[PDB]
Amino acid sequence: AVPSVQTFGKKKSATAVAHVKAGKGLIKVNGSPITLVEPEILRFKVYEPLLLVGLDKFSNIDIRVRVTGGGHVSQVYAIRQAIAKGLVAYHQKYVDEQSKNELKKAFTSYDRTLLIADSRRPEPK
Amino acid sequence: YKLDVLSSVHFVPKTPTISMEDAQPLYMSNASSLAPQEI
Amino acid sequence: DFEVVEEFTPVVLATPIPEEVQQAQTEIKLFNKWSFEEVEVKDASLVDYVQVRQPIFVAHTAGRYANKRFRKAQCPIIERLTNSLMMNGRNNGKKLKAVRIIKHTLDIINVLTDQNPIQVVVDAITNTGPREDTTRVGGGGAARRQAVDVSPLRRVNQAIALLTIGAREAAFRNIKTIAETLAEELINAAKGSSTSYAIKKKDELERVAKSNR
Amino acid sequence: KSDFKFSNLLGTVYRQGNITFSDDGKQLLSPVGNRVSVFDLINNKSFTFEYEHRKNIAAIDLNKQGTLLISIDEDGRAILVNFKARNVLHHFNFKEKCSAVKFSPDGRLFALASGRFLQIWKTPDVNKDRQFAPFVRHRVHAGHFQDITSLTWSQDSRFILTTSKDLSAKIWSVDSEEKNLAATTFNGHRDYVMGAFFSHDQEKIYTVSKDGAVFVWEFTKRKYSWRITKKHFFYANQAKVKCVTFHPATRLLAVGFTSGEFRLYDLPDFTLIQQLSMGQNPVNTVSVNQTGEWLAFGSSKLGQLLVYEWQSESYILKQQGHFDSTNSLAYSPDGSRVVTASEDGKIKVWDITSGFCLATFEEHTSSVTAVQFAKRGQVMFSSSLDGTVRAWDLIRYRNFRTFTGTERIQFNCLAVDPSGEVVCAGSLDNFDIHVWSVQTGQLLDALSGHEGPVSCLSFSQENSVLASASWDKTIRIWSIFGRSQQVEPIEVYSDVLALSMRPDGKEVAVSTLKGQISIFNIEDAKQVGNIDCRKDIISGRFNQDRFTAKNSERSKFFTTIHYSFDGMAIVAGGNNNSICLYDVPNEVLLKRFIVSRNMALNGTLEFLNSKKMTEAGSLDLIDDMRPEVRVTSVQFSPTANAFAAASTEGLLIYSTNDTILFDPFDLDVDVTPHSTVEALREKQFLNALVMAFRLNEEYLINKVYEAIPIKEIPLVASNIPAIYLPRILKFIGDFAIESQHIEFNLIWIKALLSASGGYINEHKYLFSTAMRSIQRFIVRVAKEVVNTTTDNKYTYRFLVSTDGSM
Amino acid sequence: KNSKIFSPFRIIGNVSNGVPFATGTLGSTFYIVTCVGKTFQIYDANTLHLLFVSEKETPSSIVALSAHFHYVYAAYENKVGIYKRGIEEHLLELETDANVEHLCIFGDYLCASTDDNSIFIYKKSDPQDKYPSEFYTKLTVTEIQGGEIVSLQHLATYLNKLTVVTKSNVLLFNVRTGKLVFTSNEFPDQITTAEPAPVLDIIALGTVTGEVIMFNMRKGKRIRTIKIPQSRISSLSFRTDGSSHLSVGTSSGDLIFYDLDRRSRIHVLKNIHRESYGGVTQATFLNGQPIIVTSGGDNSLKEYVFDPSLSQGSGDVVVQPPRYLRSRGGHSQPPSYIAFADSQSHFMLSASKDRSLWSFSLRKDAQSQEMSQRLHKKQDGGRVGGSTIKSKFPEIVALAIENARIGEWENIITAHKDEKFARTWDMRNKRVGRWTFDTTDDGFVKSVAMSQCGNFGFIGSSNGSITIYNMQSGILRKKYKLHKRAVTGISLDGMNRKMVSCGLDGIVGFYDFNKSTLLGKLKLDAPITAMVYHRSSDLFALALDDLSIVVIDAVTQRVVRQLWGHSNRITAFDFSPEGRWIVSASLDSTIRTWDLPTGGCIDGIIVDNVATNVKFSPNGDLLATTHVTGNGICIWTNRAQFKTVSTRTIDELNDIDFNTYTSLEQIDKELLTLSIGPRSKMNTLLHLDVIRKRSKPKSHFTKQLREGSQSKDYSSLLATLINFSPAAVDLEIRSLNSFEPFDEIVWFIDALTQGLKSNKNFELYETFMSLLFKAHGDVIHANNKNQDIASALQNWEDVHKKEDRLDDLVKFCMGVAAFVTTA
RNA sequence: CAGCGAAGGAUUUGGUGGAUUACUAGCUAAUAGCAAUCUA
Repeated sequence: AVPSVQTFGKKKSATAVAHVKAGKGLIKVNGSPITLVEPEILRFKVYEPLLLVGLDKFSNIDIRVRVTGGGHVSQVYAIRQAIAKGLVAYHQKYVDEQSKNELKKAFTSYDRTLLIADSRRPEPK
Repeated sequence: YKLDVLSSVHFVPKTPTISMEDAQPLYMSNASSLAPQEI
Repeated sequence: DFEVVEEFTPVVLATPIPEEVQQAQTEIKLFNKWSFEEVEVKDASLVDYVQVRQPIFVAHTAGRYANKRFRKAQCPIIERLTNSLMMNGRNNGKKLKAVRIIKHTLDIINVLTDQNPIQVVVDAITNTGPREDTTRVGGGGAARRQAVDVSPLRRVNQAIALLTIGAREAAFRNIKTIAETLAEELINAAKGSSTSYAIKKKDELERVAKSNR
Repeated sequence: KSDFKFSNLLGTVYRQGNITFSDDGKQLLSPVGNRVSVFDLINNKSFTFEYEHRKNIAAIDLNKQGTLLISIDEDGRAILVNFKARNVLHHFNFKEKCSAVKFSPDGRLFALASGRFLQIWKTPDVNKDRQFAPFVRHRVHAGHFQDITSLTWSQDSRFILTTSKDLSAKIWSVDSEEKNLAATTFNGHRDYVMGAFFSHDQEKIYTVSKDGAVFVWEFTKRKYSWRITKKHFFYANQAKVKCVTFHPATRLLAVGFTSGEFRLYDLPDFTLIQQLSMGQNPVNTVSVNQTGEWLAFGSSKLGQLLVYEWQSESYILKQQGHFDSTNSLAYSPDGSRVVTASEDGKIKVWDITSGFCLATFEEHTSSVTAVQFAKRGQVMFSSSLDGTVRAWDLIRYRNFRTFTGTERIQFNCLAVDPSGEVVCAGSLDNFDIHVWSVQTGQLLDALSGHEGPVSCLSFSQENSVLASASWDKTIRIWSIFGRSQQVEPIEVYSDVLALSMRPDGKEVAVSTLKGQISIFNIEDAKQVGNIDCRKDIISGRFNQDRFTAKNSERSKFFTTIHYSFDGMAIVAGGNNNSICLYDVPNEVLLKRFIVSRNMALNGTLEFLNSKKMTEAGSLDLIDDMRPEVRVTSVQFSPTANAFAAASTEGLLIYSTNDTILFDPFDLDVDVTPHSTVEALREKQFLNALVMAFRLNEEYLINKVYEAIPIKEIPLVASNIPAIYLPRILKFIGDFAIESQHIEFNLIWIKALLSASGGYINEHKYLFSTAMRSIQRFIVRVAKEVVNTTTDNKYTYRFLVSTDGSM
Repeated sequence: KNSKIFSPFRIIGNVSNGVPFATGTLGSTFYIVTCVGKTFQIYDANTLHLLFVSEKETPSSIVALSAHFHYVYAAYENKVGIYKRGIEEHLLELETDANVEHLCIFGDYLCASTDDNSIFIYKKSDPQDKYPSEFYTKLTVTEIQGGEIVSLQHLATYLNKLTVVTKSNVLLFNVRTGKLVFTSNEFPDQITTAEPAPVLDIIALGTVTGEVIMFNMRKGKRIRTIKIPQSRISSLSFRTDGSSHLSVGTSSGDLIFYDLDRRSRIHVLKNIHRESYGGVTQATFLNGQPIIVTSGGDNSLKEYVFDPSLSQGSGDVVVQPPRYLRSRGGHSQPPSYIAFADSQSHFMLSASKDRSLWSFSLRKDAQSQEMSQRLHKKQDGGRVGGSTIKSKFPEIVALAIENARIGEWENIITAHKDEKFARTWDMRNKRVGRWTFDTTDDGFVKSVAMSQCGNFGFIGSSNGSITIYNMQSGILRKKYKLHKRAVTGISLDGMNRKMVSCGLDGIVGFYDFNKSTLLGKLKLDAPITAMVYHRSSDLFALALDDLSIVVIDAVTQRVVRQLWGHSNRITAFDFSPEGRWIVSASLDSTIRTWDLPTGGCIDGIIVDNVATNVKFSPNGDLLATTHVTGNGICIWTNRAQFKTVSTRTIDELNDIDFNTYTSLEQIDKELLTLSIGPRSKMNTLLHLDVIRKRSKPKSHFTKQLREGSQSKDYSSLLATLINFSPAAVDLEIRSLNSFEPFDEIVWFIDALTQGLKSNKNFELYETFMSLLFKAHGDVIHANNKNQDIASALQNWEDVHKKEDRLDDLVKFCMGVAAFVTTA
């Protein structure tokens, strides 16, 4: 029916689900607004997917993010990964694929840990 | 040949004086291609 | 003259974002207060060994800078400073506390001497990094040493270590917190005023290197 | 710069049709694929025609003026081509499957044999312009009952003698006013008559059956009409005749059989001259030069041909190719000779100046997967599914080392340290990278870390770190040497194929399975950028698949990429019919080539014809499998802008000819080729040189370069500015490799890299393809000339200074 | 005028013009010979493919054609051309200056008629040959006998008679004795059509008022009359499959099917052909066939089939209406704008003044089909605007193709006349695209372009703004605002780095993408009306209004060339795909070619109609021009691809003329020089013994040698010696007949001495010396210190000593090259 | 709910016709006859 997309995002044990759909521009983490996200010093670590590329790309979508597990910094990395690749997948499916790889170029030039988590560790020396 | 042609994805094609030996190695007009150790 | 119009409806989204944040979307500043550009490593020989060309928001990038050899000389200098600042037996792991206390530190660095505190801490590093030392060579097990020179990675690392442990030792049993103690240590190191712990230890080490040269 | 015309097709020296010499015994026309190759024998060269047919071609002929040829494929889509300009002239659709076409000795009428009808047409002209309908039909004759098999003329253009799978063989007069001169019909053979020939004077008519019979018709008496005078015979037992030709003036018959044998006779005496074989598969086509010195034999199934001089038994060229087994490619580090590794397990070695092989290596049992060169030109390694990575010296042209595993696992990719001290191979079923020392053949180690099969390997050409890529969606960087053995992983989105790292050894291009190609700087783990290469590769819908070409996902990815040699442009090829090339700074496609436009290959068309679909099953899955189109491995040449791609029809080789282009460089209103020629005739040589470089017209470069005299080549080679050195260095290379003024070229090179050696020294990667062509030129003509002139010097000195008389 | 670069080839995309066609049968086939202006065309009628064309044009326009079995009789200004398979087989010049009007063919007597009621009839020399070749006589109808002529034909079963149909009377002839036989009655109004009937000896003839008289010429009466209100009748026919059906065609675009057995209208057809282009010019039943071939003047040919009846019992009373069957058309007005679709030069696009868009195919001329104006529905809830009636689109001005993402999203863009937006299309599935790209500043669209990565579209409005769009969503990306009047040309690079804007103000703005700043501005001193970017070579050629073609390279922003020499507005350019030439056509009825290296004008064709648009093919073989008049599109073949052409500035050394350059033999005698040709001659000569030993299966020269010996120069000997085969060289040089004197050996060593004295072919002279040394150097070592051969070897080494500078040079160069490529 | 929006809008599906390869006319006993017939 309504155009939606669901993406994930994982730090150590925290897991973030992101439902991105066409909307009016509201970004919610467990119903809380995006501004009211603890521990208040990594609010910009949460902000940087919606801040690197400008809010005009967020004007037509609305995002709801569930988070489980992990501590504080793991939850904020999971949130920002889910937000980022949800925006990328929405632009891959429903709008400009040129805007998709523009966004992918921006996020990968900043840090690709905002798009792909670094899973397979450790090393037996 | 028959077992690995059916176990694959890409297609596999399959007295007088001489059979003329068209697939020859060693040829830049070479006669003593041996090493001096080998001599 | 000339214009470029990219946006055609202003930013009015349903979760109303703070205005300083949607002003920071035009250009990235550290902590939404300090622009990383017009900040230069005044010295040579530490340029491309103190990362300042890649701006960040907070000093908590979670990259991997210890698996290869020299790639800890590419994570930015502010969180290099805060990772050395977290190191003591009482307070390991607490890098969020470390981030917020260097936030208060470089904030009062700005409100005392206002150019920008990232420039203050960059030329503090360039002035504190020692340029020679010695090595305790054997020599028959005598009192024997020989002056050598210092590679710039060791210079930057030893400067950061000297600044952080000097702030800790000057804030051990005083009224001042580690925040303002690191602030005054960085200001004295930026002037090179021969007063702070790191510049004193640097000139001492170069003095004994010149003596035993 | 990026306008790669289709230059040559290496491999597959003949597949299907009829060989044909030119008028002058210089060029041999071979029906290679859907195209025609031309092998120039004396000027030891070759090319392939750029035009293509929609199926495999089946008839070649050019007129005796050597001006235009026609070529006819399996359904009669005849295509004629200006031979001296290599462009197409007109397409035509003869309505049924042709068998043989022949221009006249006059060359004004060509007749062909479509099915049972023969038809004479008159030719168009090279001099008269390109008309809409140029073919004017002379006549069409229908005297036969089954398909015509062969066709000949008289020595003049008056009678035409045809022969068929109908047991008879007949004759015809080309005008309507010589009907009494020849209208009869020669019955009498047991099987398919496929030879019918006039003698040198037109009175004897030799006819040749399929089962080895030769009749000699002659217009003699018991008015009197064409009595058979003799039934000579062949008596090859299970070898019925496959192909016949007959040189009239030297009176030479040449017959190839089913048994893979040929014999040539002196026919009017019927004396067997030569009887000998080329293999166990039939000689499909004989043809003979007009001067009778040379013959040409093509055998289709092994794909071989052979031009044989029968007076003095000296073989001019004997060659054999492959088909749809061209599994990998390499260049020699001087871009002069190519190595083709083929899936039946053999290592052909071609060269680019000619078109011929010079050495196979028939060693491996099962397939050869990948090859590459190492250690300063003359070692190349080959890696198989036998369980063998074996070395090859390319001077003694022999094996010298064979590394195996410990358990016979099939290998899939290999790399080798540029300092040729370690050789690394990766498999499908062991998850490891095997490292072997090469100076001692023992297994050095096996290093692990993946959990899927390693798809591709590489070594960095400068700092010797290794980059592997595997189906764990993972690329992994090993630093092996120097006391450490340090690994570093890098995740990627989908699983990986086709790693290829830059000649600086600073970054790595990987070709992931989702249709994307990423680039990773290897000093960091940081991705520089990636090209979405999916929506710009046309993947042909097959004959048997029940999905569209759009939703198909057989080949929507790449399987071999390679850099250019400045590190600026990735060429890429996959299991689809597109080979693309991109430029990595702007991250954009800049050209896409299609590799084949014939439906004989499977996956060419993305939109199949609807009329072939039936109530059940398409009309091409009804047998009376079809080979897919793939490009298995693609490489840029070291010493050209040219690049090669090993597809199912052999090596395609595309190239730049900067001759036909206007590709200037910051000119303005005053600078003009007339202005450079006046600047040369008023002799300001430096100004005329840069005034020609700005035009970038290579014939002005040729003219100014030759007209500069010797006594100031140091002066102009000093004063030439910095931004023209890549152009002048690569020009001197690619002109000097086939030029003649050797001392002039060497004076120019000595002047250039004496006056400006240091600038090259600090811009090595700017001139990497520039002064590799120069070194190819040095060590592959000039060092040889010096070798023979020193041999003459020493043999003179010995034959004078020593004595002896007994 | 005649040309020297481009030869004209064919006017494609053209079907009919309005001349009444003819039809012919062959066995059980049917071919339609239609006229297109000057040449004609032969379609078949089953699949309606093209089959033939005239191989060369006519002097005037064709006014009337007919067709017997194999032969086509064309008729223009004074002649009648008997043609076979589209090739002219016999002219027939008429014995007058009067222009021919109509003709008919029957039996032996051909019969043509001029425009003054004079009828030349011709006769076959042999009652067995194929066509009437010989003049028989000249009848002449006078104004007493009837009006001025309008048709003539021989209706059937008449012994060498004929029927001339005037404007007022019908009048027969006996063409053997040249006699009139039966003038008919008087007819009270002008008649304009007369076609015979398949029943015995009657002819149906229709007037300018809408009545059809059915004259019975044997009876001399009329049998019936079909009355029709105020219809200018144009073309009758009859249906001959048994069921009798008359079919009239009215020049108001009507086709009326009358039954005749019960005098009833079976079915009318309204607006089948367009009214204003002539209506139904010619419509006929194929005989023994229940189909209809109509042709209008509006460049359209149609087939209408009659279905079998649905009443299996009643049958002929219930007649199903005519279906529509195959048809071939072009657009009926001269084409405005012209593009080439693919790189293979297979499809091309036209958009015409009658507001239709076509995809012509210049490969096979039954593949040409109209693109369709059926809007994709708005899937967000909106309703389609415009009007309720589906009119065609407004007139197309500009358009742009990029076949890079073809069919995956929208492909081509267009730019319509004086409407505020610019809709887009698709070329793969051939219909109108989803979106309409809009200018957002009320200015009409004047320039459109798109990136060669197929994503970004580019609208350039009349108010100077350049809005860029994405073409897989239809949304806007950014709005470049620099100009202050109508932007006339947009382009972007191959690799999307820099883009170029081109206004009417004279400002040419060099912008770059990915950083939306500009980086260059140029001001030319004229208004600018066109820009063609050569995406390969980064030049782009601009029109001006002081008639210059200013070529600017986009990198260093220089004005790199300025082509002067036109007299009126330059309507079009195209780069040659190599980028060497600019072909430009202009309103002084000229089309010139500029060789932009030399800046010169190679040739100028004086074309009779002003060519509006000029386009080169992706590959350099076809030049398609479209003119002021003519419904077609004329494609031109450049002979420059098959032969090299000059470069010489015309107005109504040969190497730099023909752009080539041969290499001289040697620069001077001081320099070495290898042999011209293969560099494998050296290896084959040095190894041909082991070459043949591995390739084995398991005198004139001596005459010339003593000639050159006694003349004491061996240059003719060396010219003989160099250039023949290695086998013959070794077989000759192996036997040199030297037992006591060795004069032949001294002559040969002195010959090689004189050869490498010149410093030429010295690799060959070295290997000839080495061949002799391997051949019979044993006798030289044996009777060494023989005075003659020792003198020959002494001065041979004394000339050989000069060739040590070569190894000094190459062992310098190799060592220093290895040093600068490694260290 | 809204707006878009010229005497309707938006979908499902059959049949026919044109393409999906590069356009030299049909038949036969074929240097010609036929196309109304190859028969005497």
